[PDB]
Amino acid sequence: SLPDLKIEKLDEGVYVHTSFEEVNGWGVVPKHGLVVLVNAEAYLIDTPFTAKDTEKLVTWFVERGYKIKGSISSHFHSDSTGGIEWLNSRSIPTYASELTNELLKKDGKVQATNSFSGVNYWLVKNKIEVFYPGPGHTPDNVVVWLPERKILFGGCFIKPYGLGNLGDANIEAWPKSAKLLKSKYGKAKLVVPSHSEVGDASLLKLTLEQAVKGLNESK
Ligand SMILES: Nc1nc(C(=O)O)c(CCc2ccccc2)s1
Ligand SMILES: [Zn+2]
Ligand SMILES: [Zn+2]
Repeated sequence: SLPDLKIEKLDEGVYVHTSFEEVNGWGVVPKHGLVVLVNAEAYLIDTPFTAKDTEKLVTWFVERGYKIKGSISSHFHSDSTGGIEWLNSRSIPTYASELTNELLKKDGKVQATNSFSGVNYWLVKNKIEVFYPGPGHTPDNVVVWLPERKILFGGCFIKPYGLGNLGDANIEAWPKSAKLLKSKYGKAKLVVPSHSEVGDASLLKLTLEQAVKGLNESK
């Protein structure tokens, strides 16, 4: 029924994986994550929704010679974490913030095997950075920065045309978090949202506008 998992080169050593779900009320929702190649190793930036799509994604790269060295989930929702259970089962290291794992635990979900905390975290020193801007889409949302190509993966926090599911959002904090993200990452060449097309740094401004507007609307 749905379109198939898509894998497409974004930049040198950077691929976008897109998986799909049909959500009641929203229609067909694409979900973007990244695969980042460092030498002969691959790192997943968010998992697809399902174990099946995660297995497809991993084997696409294995079959091309890359070893999967780990995955990082940008927040606790299943469009970022759905694949952790399968990855653990393959002894592929999974990473999430401490806050994300606590939210998984509390949601009754399997957690990543490695956790980190703090505002900045190197998944791979000088190549794959994780940054916590503050709460917005969810309390735990982090973003991932790739310094060489200046690519920002913004996950479900980057929401340039509407905020999406607010079930777990903190709309009071989201404009401060987004303003912080915009100042820190305005030099990004590419910004990759979870659910909308890749754009440039202006997606950070659009997200701040959507956050402010959403705060104002709620009064
Ligand atoms: N897996 C899903 N995540 C979200 C989310 O908000 O992150 C969904 C809501 C659909 C939507 C996505 C983007 C903009 C507007 C609406 S569905
Ligand atoms: Zn989410
Ligand atoms: Zn989402």
